This record gives sequence, structure tokens and C-alpha cells, in this order.
Amino acid sequence: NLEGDALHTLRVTLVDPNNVLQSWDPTLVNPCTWFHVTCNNENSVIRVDLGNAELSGHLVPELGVLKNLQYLELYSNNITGPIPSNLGNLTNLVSLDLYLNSFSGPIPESLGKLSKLRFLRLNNNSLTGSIPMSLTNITTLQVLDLSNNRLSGSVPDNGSFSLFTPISFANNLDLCGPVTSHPCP
Amino acid sequence: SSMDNQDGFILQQVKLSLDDPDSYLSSWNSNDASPCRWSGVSCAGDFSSVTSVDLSSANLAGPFPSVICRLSNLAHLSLYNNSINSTLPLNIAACKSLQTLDLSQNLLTGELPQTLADIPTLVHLDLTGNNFSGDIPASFGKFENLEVLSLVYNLLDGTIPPFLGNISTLKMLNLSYNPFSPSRIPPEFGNLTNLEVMWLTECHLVGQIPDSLGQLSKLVDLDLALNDLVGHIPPSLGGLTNVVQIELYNNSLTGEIPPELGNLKSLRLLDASMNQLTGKIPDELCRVPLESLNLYENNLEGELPASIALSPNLYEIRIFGNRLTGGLPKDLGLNSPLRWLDVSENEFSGDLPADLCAKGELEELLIIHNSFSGVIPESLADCRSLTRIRLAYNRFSGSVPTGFWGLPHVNLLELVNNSFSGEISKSIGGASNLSLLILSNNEFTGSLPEEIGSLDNLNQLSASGNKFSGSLPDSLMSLGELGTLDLHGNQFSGELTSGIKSWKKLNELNLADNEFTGKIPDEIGSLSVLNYLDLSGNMFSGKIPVSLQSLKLNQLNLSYNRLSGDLPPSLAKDMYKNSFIGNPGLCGDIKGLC
Amino acid sequence: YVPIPPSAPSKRHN
Ligand SMILES: *[C@@H]1O[C@H](CO)[C@@H](O[C@@H]2O[C@H](CO)[C@@H](O[C@H]3O[C@H](CO)[C@@H](O)[C@H](O)[C@@H]3O)[C@H](O)[C@H]2NC(C)=O)[C@H](O)[C@H]1NC(C)=O
Ligand SMILES: *[C@@H]1O[C@H](CO)[C@@H](O[C@H]2O[C@H](CO)[C@@H](O[C@@H]3O[C@H](CO)[C@@H](O)[C@H](O)[C@@H]3O)[C@H](O)[C@H]2NC(C)=O)[C@H](O)[C@H]1NC(C)=O
Ligand SMILES: *[C@@H]1O[C@H](CO)[C@@H](OC2O[C@H](CO)[C@@H](O)[C@H](O)[C@H]2NC(C)=O)[C@H](O)[C@H]1NC(C)=O
Ligand SMILES: *[C@@H]1O[C@H](CO)[C@@H](OC2O[C@H](CO)[C@@H](O)[C@H](O)[C@H]2NC(C)=O)[C@H](O)[C@H]1NC(C)=O
Ligand SMILES: *[C@@H]1O[C@H](CO)[C@@H](O[C@@H]2O[C@H](CO)[C@@H](O)[C@H](O)[C@H]2NC(C)=O)[C@H](O)[C@H]1NC(C)=O
Ligand SMILES: *[C@@H]1O[C@H](CO)[C@@H](O[C@H]2O[C@H](CO)[C@@H](O)[C@H](O)[C@H]2NC(C)=O)[C@H](O)[C@H]1NC(C)=O
Ligand SMILES: *[C@@H]1O[C@H](CO)[C@@H](O)[C@H](O)[C@H]1NC(C)=O
Ligand SMILES: *[C@@H]1O[C@H](CO)[C@@H](O)[C@H](O)[C@H]1NC(C)=O
Ligand SMILES: *[C@@H]1O[C@H](CO)[C@@H](O)[C@H](O)[C@H]1NC(C)=O
Ligand SMILES: *[C@@H]1O[C@H](CO)[C@@H](O)[C@H](O)[C@H]1NC(C)=O
Ligand SMILES: *[C@@H]1O[C@H](CO)[C@@H](O)[C@H](O)[C@H]1NC(C)=O
Ligand SMILES: *[C@@H]1O[C@H](CO)[C@@H](O)[C@H](O)[C@H]1NC(C)=O
Ligand SMILES: *[C@@H]1O[C@H](CO)[C@@H](O)[C@H](O)[C@H]1NC(C)=O
Ligand SMILES: *[C@@H]1O[C@H](CO)[C@@H](O)[C@H](O)[C@H]1NC(C)=O
Ligand SMILES: [Mg+2]
Ligand SMILES: [Mg+2]
Ligand code: NA
Repeated sequence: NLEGDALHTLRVTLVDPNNVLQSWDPTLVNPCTWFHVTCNNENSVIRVDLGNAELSGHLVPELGVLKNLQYLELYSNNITGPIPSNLGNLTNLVSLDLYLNSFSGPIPESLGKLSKLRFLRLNNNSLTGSIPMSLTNITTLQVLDLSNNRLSGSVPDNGSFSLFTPISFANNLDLCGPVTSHPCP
Repeated sequence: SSMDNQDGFILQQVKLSLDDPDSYLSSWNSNDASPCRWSGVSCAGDFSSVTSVDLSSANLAGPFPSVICRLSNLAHLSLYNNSINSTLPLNIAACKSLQTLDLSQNLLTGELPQTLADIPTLVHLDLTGNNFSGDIPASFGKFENLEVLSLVYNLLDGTIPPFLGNISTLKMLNLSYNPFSPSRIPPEFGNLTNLEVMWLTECHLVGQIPDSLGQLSKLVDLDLALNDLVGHIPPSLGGLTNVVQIELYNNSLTGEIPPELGNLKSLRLLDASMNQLTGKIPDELCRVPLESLNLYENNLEGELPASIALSPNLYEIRIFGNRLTGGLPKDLGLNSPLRWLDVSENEFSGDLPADLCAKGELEELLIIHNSFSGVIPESLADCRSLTRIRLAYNRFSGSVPTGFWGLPHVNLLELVNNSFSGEISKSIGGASNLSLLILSNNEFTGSLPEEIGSLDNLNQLSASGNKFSGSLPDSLMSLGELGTLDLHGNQFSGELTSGIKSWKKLNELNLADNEFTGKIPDEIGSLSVLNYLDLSGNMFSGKIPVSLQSLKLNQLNLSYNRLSGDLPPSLAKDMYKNSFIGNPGLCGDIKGLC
Repeated sequence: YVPIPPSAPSKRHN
């Protein structure tokens, strides 16, 4: 189906030395029997579990078509390139775990449209630029780690970010504001 | 002197015109009197005149060498699998003796030269795997002796031309994988009386299949798949005396499968899947000795005719996603080397046929979302050929045959949502290829066998909603490839051990609604990829281990246990309010717990 | 070299 096609598109752009995606057969009616894919009772993908799989390569915008996806687990890998803006189209996403990768570029402003997100871990990446103010509109956000990145600018302290402590924003390039040491110009 | 030629000189001009990085044309030496012993060069007369040039797979780059046409006796030219680029020149017609032209798998771009129809000797034209664009030239209707026209995988963007029906000598029409302007199948294609192959896959075909196509008595392959064809499968198709293969899959076809298809004695492969076909599968078609019948994802209804079991050459039957009723043929698989059976998403009832794997070649048994009843046939316990078994969402009962557990090449065994009773046999140790075991929502009883731990490559164990009991086998903790362990809704008892540390690839651990006792092992923190943990509805006791806070968990439930002590400051928050309910000895800084 | 899908039955299954 469309969800299977989207996940297969990801497989072709990922480099998979240990063949963890061997079960990802696009000829199947749905990807629910694929290992590392969990589906709901309506056979729609709710989890992708690909942590610590020695995966390299880049992500695809096609991941956005997974409308019911709740858990994206791509952590502890060597995935490079930008975080796709289309991840903001994952309306039901509860966890975005892209930590311990070589992701470069900005944290997309689109991620603010993830209304139900509770966990955002982008730590231990090479991400650059400012933390979007959109993220503060995520009422459900309870865990945030943007540490060990090359981010800069003011750290938002309103909305969801009100409760967030320094360990969340530690070891960044030039972050300023109350949670940080240096105040903002 | 009139029979003298400069063929060596002409071939040297071809060599000069083309880049040869790998030096395939090294044997072409201007010092040689004749080119007849040069690589890819054949002089079939012995009069020293070149008759054939085959430069296939030589990594040659450059435009088509028009000078080659000066070889007066050239009858065969192949430049297959090269980097020939630019436009095919109109002066190719100068090659007036050519019988076969293969320029396939090249970089040729632009419009087809109309002058190709001005070669009278031409019998075989293959321009497959090129970038040719625009309309097929009207000249193509006037080919004198052409038997094979192949323009597969090009960028042709015109309508399918009716004048191609005017090539009376044509045996093969191959226009597949072209971005054609949406067009109907010309009725004039029925005038191609010697046609053996009509390959029009992904040609953006619209409209109805013409009745005229029924007049193609010599046709062996009819492929109209991956198009937007509408209307009924014509009853005229019964006229296809020699047809062996018919592909109509992924169209918008409606109406009933014609009983006239039974008149096709030579038919072996029929795929009319992914259409909107209505009515019943005809008995007359099922009487034909078919090797493959795919009618899946249609609106078909009624009983599968028992005649399909009569075929001695059936290896593939895929009729899933219909409203088919009644039972499967009793003798299905008895007389045929059945490899792939998919009758899923139907209203089928009754016992599974006893001899599905009689010929010993069944690889895929897929019968999900049906009302199949009774026990797994004992014969399937000896079907070592099976790789994928999906008996889920049926009304099956009884003990699984002992052997069925230990089939060696089975990758997925799925028995979910049945009434299967009995125990998993020690024979499960024999399942060398087993990756996914899904036994959820059954009446399975007994202890998990120690031989389940012998399955080193097992990735998923899901046995929820069963009456499984006893302490987990020590071997289960030895499964280092296990990503999912779900044993919720069972009567499992005893304690977890330090051996859980070997579950290094475990993403989900669900032991909820069991009778587990003892402390949560400190080795729970050692599980790097654990993001989902449910130990709720057990009798787990002691202090929650400090190691748990090392884990990055998206799901935690330790509710309704006997856990005691304090919630560490890390776990003392509002997001964990429903994670620690129902533990009386437990108190933390959560508004409602204590 | 673009590989060419043969003329054959479709391959969708459960
Ligand atoms: C025009 O279209 C024809 C239909 O696709 C195409 O034909 C067929 O050619 C293939 C060649 O690969 C044959 O293939 C195979 O089967 C043999 C055993 O019989 C195997 O050994 C091969 O590996 C392969 O799997 C088909 O059997 C054959 N079908 C028919 C009806 O002839 C023509 O080749 C196409 N011609 C051009 C020039 O494109
Ligand atoms: C069809 O393919 C031809 C081969 O890929 C291509 O070739 C030829 O054109 C290139 C330039 O694109 C020439 O390249 C050079 O090498 C010389 C030294 O020998 C340099 O001085 C120069 O700067 C350049 O790097 C090739 O020499 C030339 N000839 C051959 C035999 O390869 C055609 O351009 C191409 N045609 C079309 C229409 O696409
Ligand atoms: C995330 O990235 C951290 C910064 O590179 C990294 O850090 C440190 O750990 C090393 C090795 O243990 C220490 O030598 C170094 O002093 C530490 N530096 C800081 C700033 O903490 C972490 O190890 C990385 N995290 C993971 C989980 O790999
Ligand atoms: C698969 O089997 C499940 C267990 O029998 C079944 O379950 C439940 O649904 C009923 C009625 O809808 C509920 O009353 C009951 O609490 C549910 N139990 C569990 C354990 O979920 C599923 O509906 C079955 N699914 C299908 C597609 O047949
Ligand atoms: C967090 O604070 C920022 C800055 O005050 C708020 O931001 C903006 O929203 C207003 C109202 O829609 C816009 O007019 C501004 O253009 C926005 N500015 C910036 C810099 O983003 C943001 O809405 C606050 N978040 C909350 C209250 O959740
Ligand atoms: C249909 O095919 C015939 C040949 O089979 C074409 O025939 C004629 O046109 C040729 C032009 O190249 C002449 O050389 C022939 O002499 C002429 N007549 C005969 C009997 O062959 C005819 O043009 C084609 N028609 C269409 C519409 O393509
Ligand atoms: C990850 O990829 C980068 C960039 O190619 C490379 O330099 C690095 O060595 C890789 N690391 C691992 C652990 O494979
Ligand atoms: C998801 O977002 C992109 C822009 O980021 C948009 O173009 C696309 O249409 C969206 N998805 C759907 C299904 O509309
Ligand atoms: C974010 O919240 C502010 C109010 O706090 C609102 O004005 C703005 O439109 C919101 N943006 C959304 C929901 O995208
Ligand atoms: C095509 O040619 C290349 C070299 O030019 C060769 O390596 C390859 O095997 C050829 N492929 C086929 C299918 O003949
Ligand atoms: C095509 O077939 C029809 C029906 O047999 C016939 O009348 C017609 O003459 C044929 N071709 C042409 C070009 O007229
Ligand atoms: C079938 O064709 C439709 C377009 O008509 C296309 O979107 C779809 O992907 C195709 N599917 C298969 C399995 O051929
Ligand atoms: C295991 O099953 C897979 C998928 O069907 C198959 O490709 C593989 O060859 C099998 N391996 C063995 C050793 O049987
Ligand atoms: C834990 O399970 C109980 C019911 O057994 C439920 O009420 C509670 O919400 C669950 N907590 C979760 C999923 O965090
Ligand atoms: Mg799965
Ligand atoms: Mg020179
Ligand atoms: Na279609």
C-alpha cells in the first residue's frame, strides 16, 4: 500500500550493512508483517523501530505519508543530511527519536505542527541554526533533548519550554537566554 | 574488381567515431587485409564482405556511426548495452541490407527516424532502453517485412497509432513502459493476424478492449496490464486459439469473467487482479489446466469451482480480496505442484483441503480473514517447502500438528485470532529460519519449550491472549536477535533473571496480565534499544531498579504490582502518573499516588 | 542499463 511504498522509498535511500530491512518486501499488501514495523488493529503503521542498526544514508520526505505513526525510532545510527520538513505532517507522532546520528541542517519549523508529540530527542547530532518558537506550541511535549548539537540563538522559555532545564540544551555552539549561562544581546 | 570492398577502412572510421575506454576494438588493426576475424565482425560469405557487426556491451560512447551503412552486405547490427548517444540519424536507411537492428540499452534521444521504414529487408527492430520521444512516425505503418517492433522503456509521448495494425508481417508489438498520451487500443490491431505478442504494459491505455483482438488466433502473450482500461473482458477473447498468457491486472475493468475463456486450450497464465470484476469465477475457465490464476482485489462472489484442482500444472492461485464463499476444493494440491496459495480476505468456510502440499512444493499458505474451521491437516507437518504460513483470523481449533512447529524453512508462522489448543511442541527447535512467531488470541496451554531458545534468529515472539503457564525457559534469555517479546494476557509465573541482559536488541517487552513474581532485574537498564516496557498486572516486588532511569522509554507501565520504596526523582513526574498506580508500598511526588 | 520488467503475472500477496 502507500505506507509500504513510503517505507520502501526510505529503504532504498538508507545504507543497510546488516540487512535489518531484509523483511521490507514491497510486494506485500501492507508492511505490518515487516520486522521493525508495528501496525494498529486497522493495519496502519504506528511504530518504526530501527535504533542501533548501523544504518547510514539519508531520510526521505515520504515518511510524512505515515499519518497514524506514533513512534519513529532512528537513534544510534550514522544517518546524515537534513531532518525532513514533511515529518511535520506526522499528525499523530508521540516520539521523534533521531538522537546519536550525524544529522546536519536546521530543526524544521514544521515540527511545531506535531500537536501530540511528547518526546523530542535530537541530541548528539550536527544540527545548526535556531530552536524554532513553533516547538513551544506543542502542549504535550514532556521530554526534550537538543544537547550535543551546533545550535545557536535564543532558547525559547515560554509554553512547553517553561519546565525545560539546562541538560536539554547543553553543549551547543552559541545558545543564549535564561536556561543558558550567557544572556541574549 | 566489382567485388572489391573497403570494409576494413569503413570499420576503422566507425572505431574513430566512437570512444572505447576499455579498448574492446583493439583487435581492429588497419594493417589487416580483411576485418573478417576482428572481434564482433563476421563475414558469412568468406568473400571478405562484412555481413554482421555485434559490438554488444563494449562501453562504446558516441553518436550512431552512419559510415557503417557503407558496408554493402551488412544484414545484422547490434550496438546493445553501449553508451551510443545523440539522435538516430535519418541516413540510417542507407543500411538497405539490414535484417536485424538492435540499438537497445543506449542513450539515444530525440524523435524516431521515419527512414527506418525505408529499409525493406528489416525484420527485427529493437530500440528498448533509450530516450526516444515524440510521435511514432506514420512511415512505421509501411514496414515491408518487419516481424518485431520493440520501443519498450522509451519517452514516447504520442497516442498509440492505428497504422501499426497495418504491418501484416508483425509477430511482436512491444510498446510497454512509455509515457504515451492516454489512448485506446486501436481496433485495427485485430488486423495483425500473425501477431504472437502484444506487450502494452504501462502505455496509459484508456477505453475498452476491442472485440477485434479476439481474431488474433496466433497470439501467445496478451499483456494490457498497468493501464486505465474500462469495460468488460470481451467474450471474443475465446477466439485466441494459441494464447498461453493473458495479463489484464491493475486496470479499471468491470463485468463478469467470460466463460468463453474456457475455450482457450493453451491458456496457462491469467492475471486479471486489481480490477472491479463482478460475478462468479466460471467453471469452464477452472477446467483449463492453468499454471497461474490471479484474480485478487476484485468484487468477485460465489464458490471457487472444484475443477481448478484438476489442473496438473497449477503452482499459483491468488484470489484474495474478494467475497468468495463456500469451501476450497478437497483435492487442491493433490495433482498440482502448488507453490503459492493466497485465498485471504474472502468468506471461505470449512476444513482446509487435506493434500495442499502433496507434491511437496508449497511455499506460501495465506488464508487470513476467512471463516475456515477444523484442525490443521497433519500432512502439512511434512511440508518442509513452506516459508510463509498465515492462518490468522479464522475459526480453526485443535492441537497444531507436532511437525508444523519444526518446519525448517518457515520465516513467519502466524496463527493469531483462532481457537488453537494444545502446547508448542519441542519440535519448534527445528525451525531454523523462524524469525516471526505470532500465536496471539488462541487457547494455547502449557510451558514454553526450552527449544524455543534454540531459535537463535527469532526476531518476534507474540503469544498474547493465551493460557500459557510456568516459569520462562532459561533459553528464552539467550535470544539476542529478539526485538519484540509480548506475553500479555497469560498465566506465566516465576521470576525474571540477570540473563535478560542478553536481550540487547529487544525494543518491546510486554509481560502484562501474568502471575510473574520477584524483583525487576537491575539488568533492565542494560537493554540499549528498549523503548516499550509493560510489566503491569503482575506480582513484581522490591524497589524499582535505578538502572531503569538510564533507558529512554516512550512507554512504561509498572502498575498493579507489589513494588515498594521510593520513585527516583527522574521517574517522579506528571508523565509517569499512570505508570506506577496500584503499588501500595510505592510513594513518590505524584498528585494522586500517595 | 535500465532493467526491464518482464511480461508476467503480478506479485502482490499477504
Ligand atoms: C517482445 O515482448 C516479448 C514478451 O515479453 C518478449 O519475450 C519473451 O522473451 C523472454 C526473453 O527473456 C522470454 O523468456 C524467458 O524464459 C526463458 C525460458 O523459456 C528463460 O530461460 C529466460 O531466462 C527468461 O526468463 C519469454 O519466454 C518470451 N515470451 C514470448 C511469448 O516469446 C520479447 O523478447 C520482446 N522482444 C523484444 C525485441 O523486445
Ligand atoms: C556523446 O557522447 C560523447 C562521449 O561521452 C561526447 O563526446 C565528445 O565530447 C566531449 C565533450 O563533451 C569531448 O571531451 C574532451 O576531451 C578533450 C581531450 O581529448 C578535452 O580537451 C575536452 O575539454 C573534453 O574534456 C570528447 O573528446 C568528444 N569525443 C569523444 C570521442 O568522446 C559527445 O559530446 C556526446 N554528444 C551528445 C550530443 O551528447
Ligand atoms: C554525546 O556527545 C557528547 C559530546 O561529544 C559526548 O560526550 C562526552 O563523553 C566523552 C566520553 O565519555 C567524554 O570524554 C567527554 O568529556 C564528554 N563531553 C561532554 C561535553 O559531555 C557523549 O558521550 C555523547 N553521548 C552518547 C550517549 O554517546
Ligand atoms: C482478535 O481477538 C481478540 C481476542 O478475542 C478480539 O478482541 C477483543 O474484542 C472484544 C469485542 O470487540 C472485546 O470485548 C475484548 O475486550 C477484546 N479483547 C482483547 C484481548 O483485545 C479481537 O476483536 C479480534 N480481532 C479480530 C479482527 O477478529
Ligand atoms: C512563545 O513566545 C513567542 C514570542 O512572544 C510567541 O510568538 C509569536 O506569536 C505571535 C502571536 O501569534 C505572533 O504575532 C508573533 O509573530 C510570533 N513571534 C515569534 C518570534 O514566534 C509564541 O506564540 C509563544 N508561544 C506560546 C504562547 O505557546
Ligand atoms: C499499409 O502497408 C502497406 C504495405 O504493406 C503500405 O503500402 C504501400 O505504400 C508503400 C509506401 O512505402 C509503397 O511502397 C507500396 O508500393 C504501397 N502499396 C503496396 C500494395 O504495398 C501502405 O502505405 C500502408 N498504409 C498505411 C496507412 O500505413
Ligand atoms: C559515519 O559517517 C561519517 C561520514 O561519512 C564517517 O566519517 C564516520 O567515520 C562514520 N562513522 C561510523 C561509526 O561509521
Ligand atoms: C505534507 O507537507 C508538505 C509540505 O511540507 C506538503 O507539500 C504535502 O502536501 C503534505 N502532505 C499531504 C498529504 O498533503
Ligand atoms: C501558537 O500559539 C499562539 C498563542 O499562544 C497562537 O497565536 C498561534 O497561532 C499558534 N500557532 C499554531 C497553533 O500553529
Ligand atoms: C553491459 O555492459 C557492461 C560494460 O559496458 C557490462 O559490465 C555489463 O555486464 C553488461 N550488462 C549486460 C546485461 O549485458
Ligand atoms: C482491417 O480489418 C477490417 C475488418 O476485417 C477490414 O475491413 C479492413 O480492410 C482492414 N484494414 C484496412 C486498412 O482497411
Ligand atoms: C495501479 O495503477 C495505479 C494508477 O492507475 C497506481 O497508482 C498504482 O500504484 C498501481 N498499483 C499496482 C500494484 O500496479
Ligand atoms: C528464510 O526465509 C526467507 C524468506 O522467505 C528466504 O528468502 C530464505 O532463503 C530462507 N532461508 C533459509 C535458510 O531457508
Ligand atoms: C497501565 O495499565 C492500566 C490498566 O492495566 C491503565 O489503567 C494505565 O493507564 C496504564 N498506564 C500506562 C499505559 O501508562
Ligand atoms: Mg511487524
Ligand atoms: Mg586522429
Ligand atoms: Na491502473
